[PDB]
Amino acid sequence: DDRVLVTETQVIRETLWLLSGVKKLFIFQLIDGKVTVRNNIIVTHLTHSCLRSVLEQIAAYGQVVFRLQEFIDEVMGPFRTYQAFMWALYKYFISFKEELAEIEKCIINTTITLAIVVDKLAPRLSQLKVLHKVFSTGVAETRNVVRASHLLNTLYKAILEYDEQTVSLLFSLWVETVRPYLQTVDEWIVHGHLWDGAREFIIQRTMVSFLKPVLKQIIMAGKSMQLLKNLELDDVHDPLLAITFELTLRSCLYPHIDKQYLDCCGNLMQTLKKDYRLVEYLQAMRNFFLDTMYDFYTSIFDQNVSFLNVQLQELDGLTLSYKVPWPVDIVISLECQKIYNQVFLLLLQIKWAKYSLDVLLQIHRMFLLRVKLMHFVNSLHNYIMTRILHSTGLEFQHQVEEAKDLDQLIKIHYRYLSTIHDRCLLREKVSFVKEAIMKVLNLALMFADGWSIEKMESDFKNCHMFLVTILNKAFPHLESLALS
Amino acid sequence: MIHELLLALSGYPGSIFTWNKRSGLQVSQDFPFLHPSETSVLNRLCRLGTDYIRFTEFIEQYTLHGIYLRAFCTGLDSVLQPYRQALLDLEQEFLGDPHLSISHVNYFLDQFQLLFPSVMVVVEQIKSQKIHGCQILETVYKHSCGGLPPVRSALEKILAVCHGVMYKQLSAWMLHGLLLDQHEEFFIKQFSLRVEILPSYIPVRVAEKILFVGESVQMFEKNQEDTFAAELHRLKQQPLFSLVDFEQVVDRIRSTVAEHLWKLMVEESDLLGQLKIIKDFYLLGRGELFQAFIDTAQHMLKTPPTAVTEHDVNVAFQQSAHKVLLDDDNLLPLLHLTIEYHGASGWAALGLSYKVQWPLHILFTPAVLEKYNVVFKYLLSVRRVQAELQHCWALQMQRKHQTDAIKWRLRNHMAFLVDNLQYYLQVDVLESQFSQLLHQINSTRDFESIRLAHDHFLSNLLAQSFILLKPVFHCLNEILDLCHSFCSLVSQNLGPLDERGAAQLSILVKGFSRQSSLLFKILSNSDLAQLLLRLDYNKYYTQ
Repeated sequence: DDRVLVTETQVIRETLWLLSGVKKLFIFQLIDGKVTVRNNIIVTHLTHSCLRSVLEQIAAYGQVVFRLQEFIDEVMGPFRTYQAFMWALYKYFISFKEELAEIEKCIINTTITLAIVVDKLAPRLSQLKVLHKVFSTGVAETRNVVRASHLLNTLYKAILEYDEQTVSLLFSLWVETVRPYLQTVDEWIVHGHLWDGAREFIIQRTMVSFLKPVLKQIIMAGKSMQLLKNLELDDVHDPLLAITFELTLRSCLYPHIDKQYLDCCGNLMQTLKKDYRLVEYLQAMRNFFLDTMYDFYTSIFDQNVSFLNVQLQELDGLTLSYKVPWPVDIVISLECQKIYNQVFLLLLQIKWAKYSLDVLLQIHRMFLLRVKLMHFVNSLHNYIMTRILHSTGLEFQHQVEEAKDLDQLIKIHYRYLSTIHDRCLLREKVSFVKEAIMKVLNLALMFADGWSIEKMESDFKNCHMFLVTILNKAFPHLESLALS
Repeated sequence: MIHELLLALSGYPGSIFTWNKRSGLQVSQDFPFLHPSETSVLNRLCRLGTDYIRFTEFIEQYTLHGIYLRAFCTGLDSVLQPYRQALLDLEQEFLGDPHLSISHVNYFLDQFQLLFPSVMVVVEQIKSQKIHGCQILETVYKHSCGGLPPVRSALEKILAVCHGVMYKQLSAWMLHGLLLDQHEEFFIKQFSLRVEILPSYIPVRVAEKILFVGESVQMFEKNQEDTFAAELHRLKQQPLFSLVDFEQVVDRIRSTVAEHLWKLMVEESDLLGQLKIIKDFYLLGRGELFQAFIDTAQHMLKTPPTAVTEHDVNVAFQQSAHKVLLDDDNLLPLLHLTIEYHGASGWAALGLSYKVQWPLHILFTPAVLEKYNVVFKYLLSVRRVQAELQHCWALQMQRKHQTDAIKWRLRNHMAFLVDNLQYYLQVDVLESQFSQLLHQINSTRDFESIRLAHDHFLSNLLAQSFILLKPVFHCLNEILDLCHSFCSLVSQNLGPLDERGAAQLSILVKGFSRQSSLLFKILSNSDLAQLLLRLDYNKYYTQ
């Protein structure tokens, strides 16, 4: 078997070339993207086999640097994230190849052999092994939004495992890879629009936990900014590094993204006070129903759909609606009108019975049935209007005046109807409790027209006792009327 | 052949030095160029190479998981560094002089034949017993007390870098309230403590100190932050773990947070006011309120309890607080009486719970707030029987207009003296123990004392009031329900005890007087204060 019998120093220059990132070498001739040592290489010493052993280890390192060079090649020859990743990866080799070319200088111009260049390259062959595992998760994968999210999330996970020179590498490799997101996030905030390419961002107008703990403050600031125009963040994170790594350290980035948010949401609410006002639009809504409406209903006591309109502009129907502009349309939604209409219908029936039994002025036996009834309806009316329709109303106004958000203003509002529809018993338990109050209201209609008498108290004393013996189950706020 | 060997000792086996997966590095067979004797010294030398290969293979494999295993291998390369370096030099000398022989290799590597075979078993114990977590910081320490100086100077380095992990986590927790861990390595896992993983040389005393200084931050949600970071970092530079110094940095941190916590626990959050609320209602401090509540909510509790009585009393208690001309919408809805129903007289299940606020949530746990309830159950009973008993007296004098009816007061007064003065030693164990609890507060600036002074104050009440002492508590209990029968007997009628009442009257005196003297033998530590009052006129002395 013939062999080439290469000299000694030649091998080192080969390895320096291979680790540099070139191809077509007399040694380490790759075949299928996998570098492999030749078979006829031999030195005067090392019995032709140890050489195949020592080269095999360096060959394993060539694979790590050849595959990466193939990756950078397939990017040069608008993803805007891999470009930010390769530029970080490529930036490492330049600071690394200088350490290689420098060694070759001391070869042409001190003795140097194999066992010396390897030990001299220990803090490099260590840092290189990490990349073979970090990049292995960025090559094993089809959509552009899953290939970039899964990559950027692998870094933030791989650093927390390493929490020193290896951490300085991954960190400097991280910042240059999150630069695209940190740009569009800032750009979306101040410029009020999301400028994405190939739907790279996760919000396609499956999530990286990097920015999750503050994500809610982003979207609620982005969309809020877009509704304002119709009426350098990365250069901040880096200076923070100048003045406990990436977990508490990252917890100091958000003050840059949170105070910026606080101005935006505080700006929309500020301009919403006048100029598409809301506080005067909201109060008048709950004012034109729930005086003015006194004369309106009295005309209905003594029909036509146009007759009421001229009256308003001056058994269970009368659907009322309102006109809402666009800046407030999102607050007072369409399904919000019905709830406001719901409580308006029921409220009038109480005003009806209360006014029907009050407008007028065994013969006198009817009066003992008047006070026994006029008081009861008067008691219920004092419960709905005063201790419900004015308690939550007094609290609601004290809450809206501290609105600091587009979203929470909907919640504080939606937490006003869905509770006022519960205290006023209209949602559930209707055929169990509410019907009792409904059927006794028919006594306010029958007794009003007639102006049989003994057969009313037998019914009245029954249904009223039926009312208390049913409501006795008391959920807790019902006791404010249970006294009578 | 020399450069051939110096690679075999590096981790690269060849034709001359074959490699076997079980035995290790060894020479193949005889060779003409080598002397037939030198094959032995090589085989003795290869005992050094087999270690380094099995070392670096384990180091790369990283195998089990955990930071304390990652750091061990990270440090294991540091002690191995002089071996690599001292091998590079052998190339230098041999390159110069062409006459050296293998015997010179044996002289240079003498110490390494002594360092590896001992540190090897340290690795073998790990891979053979699944030593996971902080238990490594003891397994390596139990072998650090060896006799060989180099071995002692080697493992101490590994322990010096392995402590860097704990020192990283320890400082991250004692000042940021969170523990950076995802594999349950730290000895902390409402948090708790771990003992089956806690180090050996670390005492439990400081372990308790750590568990408190951290939870006091996580619950709590300047210059006292950075300076301690420099202290913790300083210990990481120490090449020898000195427990005598580990405590001087922990205790100062402990005293500072405790001093800071005491400031809030008393000054900003008024504990004295809250304790004043507890003494009044739990311990019947405001007895004038409970006599009216008992006066009203009486008939609705002698009947067995049902699902409705729970609300039938909360309104009565509310009717009571206004009936004593006390008006305060604060702390009035915070008191909610409970009825232990469905898991029997109604009084036996009565109780009072307290929805504590946020700051005192740490001082008043459901445990300590439960022992308070037991005192309220018992102290109310004595109050119930006393108020009931005196009403009978309020009727005897009211019954002034039988030679046997006079036996009533001759028993009533006896039942009175034993019971009325029994409510004494109560106003003199409450107003004495409480007066110490309030004094231990305004004395020590530390907060740790309060958690112990208050805890000891509570244990005394259970001990002083004979609640825990079973024999006396099971004899006086018979005296309690005894008066219920007697007082009822006088109230269930308005005439002389003739219709089998006298026949029932003489029943209890045969038991009461027996129960009376039975207690007397029990008393004959703390009973001296009680027995002195009953024995002032020496009536029991003649008994």
